[PDB]
Amino acid sequence: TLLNPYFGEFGGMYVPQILMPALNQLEEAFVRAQKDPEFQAQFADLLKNYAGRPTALTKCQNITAGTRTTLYLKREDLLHGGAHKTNQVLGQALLAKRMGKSEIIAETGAGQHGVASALASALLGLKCRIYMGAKDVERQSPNVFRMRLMGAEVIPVHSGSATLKDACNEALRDWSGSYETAHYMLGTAAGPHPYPTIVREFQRMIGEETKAQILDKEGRLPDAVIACVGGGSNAIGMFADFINDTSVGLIGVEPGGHGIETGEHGAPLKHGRVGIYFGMKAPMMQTADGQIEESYSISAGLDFPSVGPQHAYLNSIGRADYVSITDDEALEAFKTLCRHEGIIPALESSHALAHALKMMREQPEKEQLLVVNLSGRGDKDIFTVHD
Amino acid sequence: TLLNPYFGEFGGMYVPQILMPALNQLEEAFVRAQKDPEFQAQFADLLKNYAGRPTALTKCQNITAGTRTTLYLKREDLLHGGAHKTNQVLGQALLAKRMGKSEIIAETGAGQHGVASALASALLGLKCRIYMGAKDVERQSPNVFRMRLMGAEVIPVHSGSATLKDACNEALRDWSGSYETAHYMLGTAAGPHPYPTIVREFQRMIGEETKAQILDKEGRLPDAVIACVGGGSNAIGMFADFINDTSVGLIGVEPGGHGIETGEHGAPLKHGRVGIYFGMKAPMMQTADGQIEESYSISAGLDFPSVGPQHAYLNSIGRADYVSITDDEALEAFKTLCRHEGIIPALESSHALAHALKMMREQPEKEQLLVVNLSGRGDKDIFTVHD
Amino acid sequence: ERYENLFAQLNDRREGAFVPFVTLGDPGIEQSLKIIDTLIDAGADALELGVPFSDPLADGPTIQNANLRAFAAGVTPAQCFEMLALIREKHPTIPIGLLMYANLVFNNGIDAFYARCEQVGVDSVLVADVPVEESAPFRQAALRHNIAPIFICPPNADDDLLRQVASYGRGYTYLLSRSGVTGAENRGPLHHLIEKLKEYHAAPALQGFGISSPEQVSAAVRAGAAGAISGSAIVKIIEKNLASPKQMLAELRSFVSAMKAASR
Amino acid sequence: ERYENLFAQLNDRREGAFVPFVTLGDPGIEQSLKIIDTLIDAGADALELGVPFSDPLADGPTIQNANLRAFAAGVTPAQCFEMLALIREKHPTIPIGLLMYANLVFNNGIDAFYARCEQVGVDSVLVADVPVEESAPFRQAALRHNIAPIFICPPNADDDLLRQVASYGRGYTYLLSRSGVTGAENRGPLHHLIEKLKEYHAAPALQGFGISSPEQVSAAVRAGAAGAISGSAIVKIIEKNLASPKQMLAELRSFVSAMKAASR
Ligand SMILES: Nc1ccccc1SCCCCP(=O)(O)O
Ligand SMILES: Nc1ccccc1SCCCCP(=O)(O)O
Ligand SMILES: *Cc1c(COP(=O)(O)O)cnc(C)c1O
Ligand SMILES: *Cc1c(COP(=O)(O)O)cnc(C)c1O
Ligand code: NA
Ligand code: NA
Repeated sequence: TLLNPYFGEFGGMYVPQILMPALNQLEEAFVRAQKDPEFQAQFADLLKNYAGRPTALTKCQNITAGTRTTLYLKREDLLHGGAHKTNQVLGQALLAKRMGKSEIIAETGAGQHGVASALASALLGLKCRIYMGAKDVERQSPNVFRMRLMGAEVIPVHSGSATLKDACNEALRDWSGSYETAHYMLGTAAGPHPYPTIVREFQRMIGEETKAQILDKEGRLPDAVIACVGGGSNAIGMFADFINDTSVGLIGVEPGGHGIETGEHGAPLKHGRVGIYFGMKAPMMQTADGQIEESYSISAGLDFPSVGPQHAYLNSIGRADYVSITDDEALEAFKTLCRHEGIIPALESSHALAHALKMMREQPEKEQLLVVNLSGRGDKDIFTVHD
Repeated sequence: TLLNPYFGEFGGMYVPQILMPALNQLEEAFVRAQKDPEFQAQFADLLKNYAGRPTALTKCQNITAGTRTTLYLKREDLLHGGAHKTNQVLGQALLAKRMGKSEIIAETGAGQHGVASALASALLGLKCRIYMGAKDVERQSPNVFRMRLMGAEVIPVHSGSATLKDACNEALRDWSGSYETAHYMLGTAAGPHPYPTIVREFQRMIGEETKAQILDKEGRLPDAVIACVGGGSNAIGMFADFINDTSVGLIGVEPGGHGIETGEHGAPLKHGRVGIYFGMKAPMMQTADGQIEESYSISAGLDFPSVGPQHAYLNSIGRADYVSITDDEALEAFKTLCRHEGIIPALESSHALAHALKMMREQPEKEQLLVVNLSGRGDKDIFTVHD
Repeated sequence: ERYENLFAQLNDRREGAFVPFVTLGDPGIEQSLKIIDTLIDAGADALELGVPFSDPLADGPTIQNANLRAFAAGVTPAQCFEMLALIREKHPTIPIGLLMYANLVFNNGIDAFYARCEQVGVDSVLVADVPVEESAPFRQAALRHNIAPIFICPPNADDDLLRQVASYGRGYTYLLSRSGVTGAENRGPLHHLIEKLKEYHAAPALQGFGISSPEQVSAAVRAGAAGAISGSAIVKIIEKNLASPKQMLAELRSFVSAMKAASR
Repeated sequence: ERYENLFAQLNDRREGAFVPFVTLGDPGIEQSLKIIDTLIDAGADALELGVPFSDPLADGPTIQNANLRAFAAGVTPAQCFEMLALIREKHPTIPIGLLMYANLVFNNGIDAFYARCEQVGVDSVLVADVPVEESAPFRQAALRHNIAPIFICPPNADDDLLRQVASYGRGYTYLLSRSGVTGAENRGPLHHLIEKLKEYHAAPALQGFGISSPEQVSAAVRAGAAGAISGSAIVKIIEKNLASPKQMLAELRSFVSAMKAASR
């Protein structure tokens, strides 16, 4: 390979021999694209004039009144599609086109990656094939219909536990016999190399914009940037430009579900075991036997039963810190931002806010400059929180 | 008054004597604010760092392939809250605060003005009272809950036809006995002066940004700007900066419902009769007796049974042109933008797109530079269009 | 000059005027006609009649339902003027004022609406949603057809409004007891406004809004007002006895007797 | 050196090897053991056994359900090795290969997993989701415990992959007939790859994927392959006769007899 497939112990290319040429191909296309000023301007144009880049950095004043915390929110909820996922698929879709590919294969749980993959393809003239576990299809009528209305073919996977897990399986299964004409648009900063590196690189805007934004508004870098961690794409996009800035804390937040103690969570990086799955070596929701388990969370979007290898690596060397937030805690941060700031946050992002809210409340007298990545809009969750 | 309450024959201040001081007060607060660089920077800051200003201007290439039409879309769907309505309420809320007021009264049909009024108040520490006709409350569970979660009090109006009409009635009724501490945040560019002028002025960004944007991307002003017309705020915001540009066509689109012929429409400016209602002299959905009628449309947001006086005036002098689009036509433009552009438009805005689509299709060989105001997001309508 | 005579006559009797309000056609045309005759027979000095509108934005719940009941009965503006002609044919001297909303008078021409009033025998017209600032055409049309344009003098009025109301108004000045809408639910120091209005040769002032008790009209008269207008208190009796028309009349009678006596 | 001997023996008979595949514990442990004995009795030269995994990403619908049925029966990896020991205790010379997924072998240590294989008498192990690029630790662990690391040679392989597979692999080279996943649903010119592999002293090649007819295995042998692996065609018979275990065996017998005969 042209690049390192590992982040210390984590990462790799654990796919059947048959998909290896499809991974080496993708990698070269990325190294080339990355050095291509013509690709760079095409991607910057789409991000800007089509997606809404650059997104806002909002100072939340009402929320932090009566404390020494100054909180800002990277407004990825204002991006087209309502989530940071859009940045990614645009760049991956152009990569598919650069590769002469004219077909897209996608994986989706909550529906968000599917909707973003579907919109990118509609815009770029790619034919879109999307895979969703039957349990999620029934569970996500709105997103399924949104996907279909965008010209995408939605295929339910009744195999296994019929969720993200098995969807990711049918995707690779399909990709093994179609990589020659189709590109598999993986939805997070995980999976086999070159995906964890590609997704980061295509989500880097977030952190890069935040740095310039905070330097403008405050003349200082933040004390810490916080982001939820489902598979790791929005988090890594926030972290990236700040990794070499050792004075800036990187905090990833994993779902705690009903409580870590209950075993009803989606916190593999911190409370799971390292295993090998989905073409990767990474922490995992595993049984004692090594059978893959499901991740639980009030927010469907944080259901990836694993986590990106770069996070596992940053955690191990002490560069980044990972914590967890329960459902009730995320529900509280959700409710709070609605009432004091007038912003409806995704329950996914609510886990991130909830932690910053804790950092504040537990130590109201600590001077602190915080930036939470509001990776998405919460209109989606109005019904869930309602019931 | 300090300003002219009329646009030719249209406009006025048709409110009971009791509300006149509340209207003169508001007007002075506006003339002052307008000249206030400190108010101007406060409003520009909120629009930018909180709302998402400036919004994108997207060239729709796939949609116009095979014709001589170059179409752009003013992306008001990317604004916080998902509609242009947000610009307005922010400036009106600061005006309330400038007036020492700490309470907001609001009117809502589809729910969009209510959600925007509720978010503005949450951000600016104003207490929000919202009025919604019972038929709309039952019809709009998602927006009602969104409003309540934002700390707003929602009050159903069982009087009359229990819709926008009667809601607007309870608002003024309340305002007569509370104008001293409360500000009535009217949701469109209609009603008694100074509202049609205020709303325009606070929606002007749209057109101003579009002009600069088109001059950048194309080095030319458009041949025509198109926008749907419910009460007239998004349309007038688009038109404003282009009124003195006589080479630019201004096209307002009114809902045609099931067909003008059926009498099942919401097209008062073109197929209604001038009357006096809601503190205004303007075209109206009226019975032969002068009783106020309801406007019909597939899109709930275009249900205002009247229209702004400036539009009626621009129409009369020939400066602007108004047309109508039926439900099936709007449904078609909705479907088309989803599939060829990957953008889910509000059914409100779909009426605007549908007309530009006609302008293209009917005369594919006509060279044309068009700009459609995509006043809002369509996630809201995924269910409606589905059924 | 129906108001001219009533007030001159009431003054010779050192009396105050009691003017009840009702919606034409509430609960039905025939019962409404019957109500109005009972109102007159029990002692009302003048009448304030509302024609059913779809958007009474200056009215509280009591009258909102009066409009709803009238509508439910199929009452139209045409049917109202028909009703007004019969009332005038029956009662020659009692002043008749109409409570109107702008659209209903602008609908088929402003001029044409006032000619109809003159034809029917109406004496005054108050357009609830037209301030002095916007009354030019209504005032002009009224005067031209010997109809008195009624202007509302709010409790917060400044010298300029007062001087305006005095100059334009005719018949009687509608003194607003309160802010808000029409409602017996809430009550409402009009001394200065009444002296000022008298100072500017304004039409005799009639206090309206919240007036629902005998003590309230005597208080109105003591302050210097020529009378009091009461609506929701009357309409509430109609609302109360929908299932007993006969009971409605007898109860309407007792109330307006108590009310008229309090102005003597 | 179980594979060494089988191939040497098969060559002296100018014969091809027929190797069926099944999932351990499908449809039940006891019936699965019975199936495997029938497979051997009817003529299978070697065995390819899969231990139930929750995410078989290189398997088509037929085997996906074999895993689902095995899971539904409560079969675990521990239960599998138990099954393997009995099979070896019963059949001393037949080569036994395991179809494994990475996590199941990395779970409790890679080294420890291969020691278990040696203990149980397993001969080879193919980890479906580990390419040569990532096989270092698996290869090393296998060799150390006298287990042959099986490598997949895809139809699109370049000289470098071929030279790699030949050097690292042992027992037999898994020649991929097709692209895609395991499925009898679709069929699949391996002449050059087989000559090249023979050129590089690779382990005898066994063709797998899509092989479901007698004619397919004779064709495999004619091209220069030492044999053929067939799975979905076998598993489809188990799937077919779930309600008739006895019928399952008799049908499994006829199929593998037809298949073995075609390699002679
Ligand atoms: N209806 C109305 C509305 C605006 C201005 C005058 C009137 S007429 C008299 C109304 C009296 C009703 P109430 O006694 O409850 O206050
Ligand atoms: N199961 C499996 C998966 C990947 C690599 C080898 C095997 S073992 C033999 C499978 C044969 C199944 P089929 O004959 O349907 O193609
Ligand atoms: C898609 C989704 C996620 C999960 O994110 P990763 O960034 O890959 O961890 C988080 N937030 C939102 C809003 C999402 O839609
Ligand atoms: C609120 C609403 C409208 C109706 O608009 P006016 O601009 O006042 O005519 C139109 N479009 C959208 C998206 C809306 O939400
Ligand atoms: Na996870
Ligand atoms: Na309208």
